[PDB]
Amino acid sequence: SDAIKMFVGQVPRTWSEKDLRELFEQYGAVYEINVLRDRSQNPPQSKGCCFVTFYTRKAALEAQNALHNMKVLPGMHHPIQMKPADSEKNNAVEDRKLFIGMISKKCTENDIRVMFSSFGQIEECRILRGPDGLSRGCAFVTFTTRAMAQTAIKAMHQAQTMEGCSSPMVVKFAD
RNA sequence: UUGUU
Repeated sequence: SDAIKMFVGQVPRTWSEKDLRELFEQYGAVYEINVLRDRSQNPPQSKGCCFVTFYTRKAALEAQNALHNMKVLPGMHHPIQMKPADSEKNNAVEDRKLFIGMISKKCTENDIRVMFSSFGQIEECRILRGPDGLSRGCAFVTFTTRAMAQTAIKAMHQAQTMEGCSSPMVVKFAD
């Protein structure tokens, strides 16, 4: 597939980029390797992990299947751990999710879904509830794209006041 | 009691 950067743990601290390139190129064409380093004192030192960027997702997956939880590198007591790098995380849910405040305590997950469905696809919707299942009068709504979240905000923030609520509905990005 | 993942 398209290019992807993988995070790899349980790499010997003594290994350099050259050693890693050789390992990974068995599975696919590597774009570039970056050993994570600690420069807190002299000399800089490997943190025992690296980033490897493959040209294709297919290559990354094949390396993962071959290595992750499978191959134990020299001196290690645990096998390679391999997963997409944090830098590759894209639609963080955190930046797609709305806090909805000042909703009626009678409001159901379905009610909220229905109120906010016109603005996009809702991947998740949860009413916050206390111990006795009583609504805390708020919800989280996750859209699939933050863009749909921003649109719901503009349209729905303080647009109405619901039953029993002291102020209009609150619609904003969640903490 | 405006209650946040």
